[PDB]
Amino acid sequence: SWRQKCASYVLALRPWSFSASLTPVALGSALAYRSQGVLDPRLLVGCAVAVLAVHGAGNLVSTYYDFSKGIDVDRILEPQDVVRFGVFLYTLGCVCAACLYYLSTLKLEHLALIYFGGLSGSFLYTGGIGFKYVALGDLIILITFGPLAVMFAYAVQVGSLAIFPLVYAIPLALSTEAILHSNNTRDMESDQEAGIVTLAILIGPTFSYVLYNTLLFLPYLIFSILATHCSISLALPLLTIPMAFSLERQFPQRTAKLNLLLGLFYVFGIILAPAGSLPRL
Amino acid sequence: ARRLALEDNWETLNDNLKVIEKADNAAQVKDALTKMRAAALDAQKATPPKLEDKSPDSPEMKDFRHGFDILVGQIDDALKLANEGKVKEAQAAAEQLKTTRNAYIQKYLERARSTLQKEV
Amino acid sequence: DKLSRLFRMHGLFVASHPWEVIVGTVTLTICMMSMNSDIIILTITRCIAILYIYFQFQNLRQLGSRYILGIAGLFTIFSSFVFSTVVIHFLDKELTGLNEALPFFLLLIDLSRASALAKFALSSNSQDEVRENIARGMAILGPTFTLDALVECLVIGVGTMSGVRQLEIMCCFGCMSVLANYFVFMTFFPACVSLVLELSPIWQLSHFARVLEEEENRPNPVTQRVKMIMSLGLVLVHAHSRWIA
Amino acid sequence: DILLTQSPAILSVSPGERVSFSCRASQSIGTSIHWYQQRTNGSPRLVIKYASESISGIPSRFSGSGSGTDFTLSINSVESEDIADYYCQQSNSWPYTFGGGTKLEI
Amino acid sequence: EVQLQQSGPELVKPGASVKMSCKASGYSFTGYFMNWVKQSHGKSLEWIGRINPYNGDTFYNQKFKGKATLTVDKSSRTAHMELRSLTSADSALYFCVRRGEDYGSSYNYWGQGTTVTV
Ligand SMILES: CC(C)CCC[C@@H](C)[C@H]1CC[C@H]2[C@H]3CC=C4C[C@@H](OC(=O)CCC(=O)O)CC[C@]4(C)[C@H]3CC[C@]12C
Ligand SMILES: CC(C)CCC[C@@H](C)[C@H]1CC[C@H]2[C@H]3CC=C4C[C@@H](OC(=O)CCC(=O)O)CC[C@]4(C)[C@H]3CC[C@]12C
Ligand SMILES: CC(C)CCC[C@@H](C)[C@H]1CC[C@H]2[C@H]3CC=C4C[C@@H](OC(=O)CCC(=O)O)CC[C@]4(C)[C@H]3CC[C@]12C
Ligand SMILES: CC(C)CCC[C@@H](C)[C@H]1CC[C@H]2[C@H]3CC=C4C[C@@H](OC(=O)CCC(=O)O)CC[C@]4(C)[C@H]3CC[C@]12C
Ligand SMILES: CC(C)CCC[C@@H](C)[C@H]1CC[C@H]2[C@H]3CC=C4C[C@@H](OC(=O)CCC(=O)O)CC[C@]4(C)[C@H]3CC[C@]12C
Ligand SMILES: CC(C)CCC[C@@H](C)[C@H]1CC[C@H]2[C@H]3CC=C4C[C@@H](OC(=O)CCC(=O)O)CC[C@]4(C)[C@H]3CC[C@]12C
Repeated sequence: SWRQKCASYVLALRPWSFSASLTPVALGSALAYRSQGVLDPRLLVGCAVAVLAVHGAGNLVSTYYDFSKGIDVDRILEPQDVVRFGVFLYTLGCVCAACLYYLSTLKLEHLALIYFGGLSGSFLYTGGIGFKYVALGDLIILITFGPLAVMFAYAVQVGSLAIFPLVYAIPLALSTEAILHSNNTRDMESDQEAGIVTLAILIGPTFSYVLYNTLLFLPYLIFSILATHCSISLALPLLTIPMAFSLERQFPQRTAKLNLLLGLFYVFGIILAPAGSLPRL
Repeated sequence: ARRLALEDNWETLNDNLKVIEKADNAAQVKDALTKMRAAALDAQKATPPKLEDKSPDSPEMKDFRHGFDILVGQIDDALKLANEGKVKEAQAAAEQLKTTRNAYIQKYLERARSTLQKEV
Repeated sequence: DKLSRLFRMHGLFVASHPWEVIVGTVTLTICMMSMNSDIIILTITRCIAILYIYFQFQNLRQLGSRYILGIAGLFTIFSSFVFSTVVIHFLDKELTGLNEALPFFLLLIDLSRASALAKFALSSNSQDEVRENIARGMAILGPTFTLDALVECLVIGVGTMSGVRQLEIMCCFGCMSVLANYFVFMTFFPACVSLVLELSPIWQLSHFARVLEEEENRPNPVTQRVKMIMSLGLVLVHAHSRWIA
Repeated sequence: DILLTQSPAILSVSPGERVSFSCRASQSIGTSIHWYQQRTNGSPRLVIKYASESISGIPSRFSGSGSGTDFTLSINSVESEDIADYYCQQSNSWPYTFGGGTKLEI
Repeated sequence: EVQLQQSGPELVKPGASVKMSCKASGYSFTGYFMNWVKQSHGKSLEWIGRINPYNGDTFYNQKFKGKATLTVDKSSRTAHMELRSLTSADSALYFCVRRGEDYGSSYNYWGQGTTVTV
């Protein structure tokens, strides 16, 4: 039944999935709403599914690397069920993108450029980097997946491309990196004994701690700047600083929850912003 | 800070164990064992992450306190023994401290820290 | 199993007659040029720089054989020559500055797959054996490299229809670089390898190769399927955007 | 190495009568059990996957039950084609460990 | 229709090495694992290990880590096992077993046995 394959479907997710895939889309649509004043639900759902599907396909590209050793769901898995699901997810993504073209007023070339350059660019280098350096390749993915999802959603919504969504989507990329780094630090010794290398293993424990703290606290500086210099109504994400201090004092579920709340308040900040008070908006 | 603090404490404690076992002169023995006692009393105020949901007057907590009392007792014994310059008996007592830490305190603190990591 | 036979045929037929294929292809290149001296300067500069970064980033003489470096150099010369001649002679001379980061990086990248075939070839002992080894190396490395080149050419290709001029030019150079690399790797790289190994037998890399080549060289099965779907999608985008738009 | 145990070693029955085996694990293994049937001079063939779910090509008289640690297979009515050895396998934690095996008798 | 055709009997001497073949046929050979099972005298099954046919990344049971080495031949659709340093306690059947087609199946397709005799 469906519940017996929900375990198969949870294989393509990670603790940083909701944030990295679904927060950008909401931000992008909020920016599109602020810029133009008309939002479309159909395109919003389409962008959400397309970005989530592509991210899932990439997670399965990584999941397949856990068959080298018995790292491994309440069933027997083997390397056909992963391949089939990867193909199905990516095909779903492409069908969604085709639907978005048909519904939206964006040019096919720009849509293809974003969707096959940015979102699906991970597949071009990942695969044949080995099983050891799968975690190191993830940083570059999560740096270049956060902003591109925002802009993809924004462009599809409005009908023309723009540069500023990449600038507005820095905090989300940083907080997502903090989640990934935190989860890497959590599995330091296991990865060390297994032969896997991550950033936390390479830089050491104290540098991983300072890097964690940097990646956690940069968003709040960016929100304070963007508050005091552009629009005061954007200052909501500073309200969750007690949680950030609690996280810093207790050093990934709580980090993931923090990111979720940061993202929510950042979207509520963007929506409530006055008309004309935001750069290029 | 607590995770890294506990791990640094534990690692440096282990390093000091290596020092006392491979020490020659009584002076380094003395200052090392005073550092051990200092690390122990710094680790006393560190609460076990297993015992956060329950009250700080639990039987498991009392076992932990009795354990630590025995640790400081053994260290103090090693101090008063090594003050004159008895090294072999100090190393023997230190090894017995290694047995009892591995019996109780290591078994506690290792699985203790793991829960904190799970939380973050 | 179907494609491997065809690539094995190609590898064998190229490696069997090295000189005739290499002179024929060089003739074809210079014919394409002449029919329609800065080429040498750009070839040399580009070659030295690319070969030097590869020479550095890869650990010098880690295996204990310089033939690999010689073969890598002879690959780089031809790749850079074939790229440079088109850039200088045909496209635009004045527009070749500061946006040669992509072609510069793609060749660094494509050098590994050229070195692989050299490692396949060097483990031989006899002349018929080295020809067979080149054939098997080609049969193994052909399909994957073809797919990689195709998808890269189509992605960077769709980059050339954006509207932003700088992107159009950079992407155009990217596509030319990929096609030059693939053309050189297929046509007259194995001829060069075969000829170098024929005209010169102290090549001892048998056991490591014959245990690890058919295991360590294997890509990720998910990536390959996604690349095939990307390829198909981009072919539809290109067809529509160029003919129906 | 989860130790799986089984409780008649040899089990005598009569045609028509209901039979019941038991595969008592050494750990909570969920619904991860598989009951194989091996006749004289052959390869084992699957009967009940995951302690409940039936298999296509098996007669309907074969049914399983139970969860957690204690499992059970049952045959409604035995014939001359149900005289074999039955092994329970767990697929929960590597390495997979088969049971001792229960033989039947007329 | 999947069928796993396995090699015939093997009468051998002590201390030697032995190679077995299980020619897989009727499906995409490179998709599923190729497990191996030992049935000793007394009829008590034991799990040896697996091998991913695409890469070749094996994964053994700890007991059989030293004296069982699984190899694969993608060209001819054949999975191999090499037993080394044989003793009196290696006279046993060896099955090559594979999981079902759909997700959530258990090990349906078994071989036929290679009756090794030390
Ligand atoms: C992201 C990648 C895969 C690029 C997308 C591929 C497109 C080139 C394809 C996908 C859907 C196609 C079709 C979208 C809808 C139709 C309507 C059709 O005419 C109709 O009015 C019938 C529609 C209906 O009412 O059912 C003519 C072709 C056309 C324009 C097609 C044009 C080409 C399209 C856009
Ligand atoms: C992106 C595309 C265009 C590249 C994919 C095609 C080539 C890399 C390969 C695949 C099979 C090849 C072979 C197809 C058949 C011919 C003829 C064939 O016959 C001969 O020339 C000699 C006689 C003999 O074969 O014995 C030998 C191989 C050859 C040259 C090859 C030509 C190049 C081909 C088409
Ligand atoms: C180039 C123009 C002028 C002539 C048109 C010919 C093409 C329509 C055909 C000829 C041979 C074809 C194939 C050449 C080799 C293959 C490999 C094939 O399978 C793989 O990539 C195997 C991957 C793996 O084993 O992991 C995918 C399609 C592809 C790229 C095909 C692409 C389309 C090609 C170039
Ligand atoms: C189907 C197989 C053989 C894969 C390869 C297809 C590509 C060779 C094609 C698809 C669309 C092509 C074009 C994309 C845009 C560029 C830049 C554009 O501007 C120039 O280069 C002008 C100067 C010149 O004449 O070369 C003209 C076409 C060109 C060269 C083409 C480059 C090669 C592309 C990517
Ligand atoms: C292989 C990697 C390490 C280096 C390759 C990166 C480039 C392929 C990409 C990254 C971001 C890109 C863009 C950076 C910002 C500019 C300015 C931007 O704004 C304009 O100049 C407006 C022009 C106009 O529309 O009139 C247009 C895109 C452009 C040229 C792009 C050029 C190509 C860039 C550098
Ligand atoms: C950039 C794209 C189009 C990449 C696709 C790869 C092809 C450009 C390659 C694959 C097979 C190659 C070769 C096919 C066979 C020959 C052998 C050789 O023919 C002879 O002169 C031999 C004469 C004889 O022996 O009788 C000259 C090069 C040529 C045409 C090669 C030309 C380039 C080819 C077509």
